[PDB]
Amino acid sequence: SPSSPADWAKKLTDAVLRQKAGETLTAADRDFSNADFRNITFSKILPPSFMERDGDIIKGFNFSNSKFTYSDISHLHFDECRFTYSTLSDVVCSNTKFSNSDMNEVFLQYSITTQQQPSFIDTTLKNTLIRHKANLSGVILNEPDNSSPPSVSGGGNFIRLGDIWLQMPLLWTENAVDGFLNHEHNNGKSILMTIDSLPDKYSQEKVQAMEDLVKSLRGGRLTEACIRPVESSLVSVLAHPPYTQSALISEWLGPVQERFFAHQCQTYNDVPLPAPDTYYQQRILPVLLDSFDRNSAAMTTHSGLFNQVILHCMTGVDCTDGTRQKAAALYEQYLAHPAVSPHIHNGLFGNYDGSPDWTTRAADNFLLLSSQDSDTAMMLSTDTLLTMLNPTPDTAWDNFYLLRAGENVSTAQISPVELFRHDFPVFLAAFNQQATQRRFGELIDIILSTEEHGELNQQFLAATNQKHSTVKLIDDASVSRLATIFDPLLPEGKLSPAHYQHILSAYHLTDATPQKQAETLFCLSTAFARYSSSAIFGTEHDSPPALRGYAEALMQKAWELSPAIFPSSEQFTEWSDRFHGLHGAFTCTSVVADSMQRHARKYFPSVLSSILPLAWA
Repeated sequence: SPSSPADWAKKLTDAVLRQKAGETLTAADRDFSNADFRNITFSKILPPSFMERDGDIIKGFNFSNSKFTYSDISHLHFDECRFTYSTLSDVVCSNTKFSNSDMNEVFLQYSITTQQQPSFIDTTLKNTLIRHKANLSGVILNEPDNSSPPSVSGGGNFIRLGDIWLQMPLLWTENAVDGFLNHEHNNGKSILMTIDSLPDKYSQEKVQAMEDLVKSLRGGRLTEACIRPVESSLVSVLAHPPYTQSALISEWLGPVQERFFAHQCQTYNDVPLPAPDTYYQQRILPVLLDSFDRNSAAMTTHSGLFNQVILHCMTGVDCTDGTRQKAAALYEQYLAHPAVSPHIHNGLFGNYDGSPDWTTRAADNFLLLSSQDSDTAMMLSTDTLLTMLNPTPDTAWDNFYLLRAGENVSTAQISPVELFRHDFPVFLAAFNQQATQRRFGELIDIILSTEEHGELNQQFLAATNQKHSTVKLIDDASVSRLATIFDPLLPEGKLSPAHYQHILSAYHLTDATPQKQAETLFCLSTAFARYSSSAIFGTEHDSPPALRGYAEALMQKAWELSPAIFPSSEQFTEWSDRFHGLHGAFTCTSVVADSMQRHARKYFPSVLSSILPLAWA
């Protein structure tokens, strides 16, 4: 006795149902101390107004020392509330909002199943254990005491974020690194982003918390391979002030940033960078500038990467003016480099004086160096350079002035694609990939009825234009869409042969060989796996069913052809499962999609690059 949460749920319901009906609840009426809420799905016992944007709030309630555990307060918004001494461990709080509240001495280690990320506005979290991924842009920090780091049955030591406790791992496994540091693999959710989110004013409680973390890494062993998956994630946050002014963070970052750069010069010097989204534009471009700044040699001997980085800094819509200025500056270097000097001509380049005219994109503002003959060069304008980089169905190529070295050299006898060959590898890749993005483009239309589901027919194509998609297709209106779209494309489980017939022809290869045919639509499966995984159309624990159906359909119809190309009879079964839930329900299909593609780039990798959007490679 007394009774279950089923009691308190009903009690709460009315309290707010009346609170919203106008009644200014007595304090006694809204005192819910020691309230049992475990396994309560508030979504099922409150009106929808309480979990929508506009928002009905839960104001003035006192849940001091209460139990939510396996509870679900996702999308709810608590205001002027006291949780002090309450546990919230294993609570699914997808996008929950706590404001003007007292959440002190609470155990806020919410369920990993949480999607969005809880946020705390003008709320205190004194001596409380939180997961290292809350939105704390409105959190109140007060000088810490001493007390005791909780703890319980978990893992490693604790560090303070002001008066907030955060729990380190027991040991930096590859998985530890991922859940903690890799916000790029987890829709912007890492311990990095978390402590970086505090108001630009708590700037020593932060630098502190980083330094502390950084230590627990310095104290870990972390082979140059543990940190490779996150070189970017890390450098996205700590290669910026206020962290640039530690000594630790600054010193520890050193190698990591160098490794970052080098890796980029290898990967993207002969190859197009996916048109930078708003994060890349704000957190990566600055860093590449810094690295080019500190390595003036690279500006020339990685002309490929450099130019790209500049164009993008100066075209990106979300680029801090600082970036735009530093990028303009660094180009002035380049443009005065003795390797480049000769190619620049007053009355020809940029503003006819010797610099670019950054005021009009029609201006011949770029001079790329050849990767073979340092004395041959291409001059072209911001507009044409953007389209040659991330092309379009009908993007012209023959649209530049060749310089050697010496004035304009006549085209109309030069095959631009044989020019890109060794002189300008970037465009080769762009042109080459544009050809492969067209066939796969056809399939997208064969299955999303040209202009019916025309909204989704485009959402799908847009996702192929870089590694991470901010938009996700998992709801109720969204799950219905695709199950009505793929269901008929696969009568009773497998691959409708009248559709295997479509995709026979529309990849310019009906009859060839089962060994190649298997590899072909295997890749197509690792393509649709990627579609349904995290980082694209699903979150780390919720992948579109139908997209996993179509994906499983494809590798099943790859097993009958040449199963000898696969890894094992264990793997097909191991994978073909996953697409259905016999195997947990987390790390998404980001394992299936990642591993299937990994077993491609080895054993038969030529086919991976002909179907697989460049951005997903």
